Amino acid sequence: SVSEIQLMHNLGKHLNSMERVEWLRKKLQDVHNF
Amino acid sequence: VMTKEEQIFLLHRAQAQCEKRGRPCLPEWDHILCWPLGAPGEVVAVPCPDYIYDFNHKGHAYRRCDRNGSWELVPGHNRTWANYSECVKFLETREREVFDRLAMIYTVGYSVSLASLTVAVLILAYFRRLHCTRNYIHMHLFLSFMLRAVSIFVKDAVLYSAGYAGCRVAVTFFLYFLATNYYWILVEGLYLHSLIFMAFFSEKKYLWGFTVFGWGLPAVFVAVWVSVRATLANTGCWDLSSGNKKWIIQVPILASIVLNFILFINIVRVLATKLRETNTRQQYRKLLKSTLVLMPLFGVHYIVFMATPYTEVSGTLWQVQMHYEMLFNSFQGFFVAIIYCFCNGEVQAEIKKSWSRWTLAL
Repeated sequence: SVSEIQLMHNLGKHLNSMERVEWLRKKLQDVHNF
Repeated sequence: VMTKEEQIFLLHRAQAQCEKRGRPCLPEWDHILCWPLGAPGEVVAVPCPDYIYDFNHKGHAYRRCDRNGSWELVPGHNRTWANYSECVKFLETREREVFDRLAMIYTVGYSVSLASLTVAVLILAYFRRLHCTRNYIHMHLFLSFMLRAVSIFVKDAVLYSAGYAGCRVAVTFFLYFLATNYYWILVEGLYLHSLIFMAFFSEKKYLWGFTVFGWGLPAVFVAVWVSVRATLANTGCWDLSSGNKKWIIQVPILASIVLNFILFINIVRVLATKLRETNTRQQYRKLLKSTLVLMPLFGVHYIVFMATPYTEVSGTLWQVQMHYEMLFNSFQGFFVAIIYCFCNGEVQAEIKKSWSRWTLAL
């Protein structure tokens, strides 16, 4: 497969996961502070 | 796997069911999840919710209420005591480190290639002697490498710094500039094959035809991909892959590599034949030297990992492939400029004459 495009797709998944994980992290603090 | 948008959507749907909905302890749980009940003065024992993405669903929240149906509150004045701390014992530094490592390698390699190619383009353009159909295609190939590199830098700046127009424009240009560079490598290979295997040439026609094929055809593939993306998914940036539609652009680029590879082997064949006709160790040395110089031009190194589908990031094959490609792809322009412009005999002779005349006049 084309490497540059493949790397681009991997970066999108990686960054999207970070947003989800950081979204989970702040939700964890909010419920802990509930 | 599901994206951030799905999680936002599913949470809204999750809370929707909350609305469509000792002592039972009443809802004493949270405002995010949707098991609104404390059970009859007992451990809730509700498994870790499966509507969240991973969440190790096999686990349990183990929320509890006691006394006779009342929560156990105010430990240190905290309220709504919960026990899912062990449920969130789940799931990145390794992936980011290698991603950054690959970023620095190709950014450095692309930067040197741009500097080398820019000097190469200026050299070819200024000297009138070097003006030839062969050199025009070389200038086109050298340029295509530049637009490829600068767009990658532009894409990196936009991405590193949500479906805005600028994000799409950067992505589509990067793919188009990547495709044209690949096809211009094919154009150079096809042009060489035509010269050797054809006894007649028409510069006025073939030169324009090669230019149109190198530039126009990649635009068509990008245009159809853009049209498909806009009218099928049109979600956020095009940085993410929505399925097999990426093959609209990937497949033609790969189809070029094999064709160029076949031409490369064929060109080596005539080199092995002609040297055999003129006579040995020397002949092998020239053939090997000729093969090495032509390798960067024809993009032979691309064939090593051409047919590899999407492999998981946490894998040896993925790591070696990214390091291998991001090193040779970045430095391919630098090698091509060195061999075919800086090391070119005509360029060296032309530079020597101009410098000698300028020094004598001065």
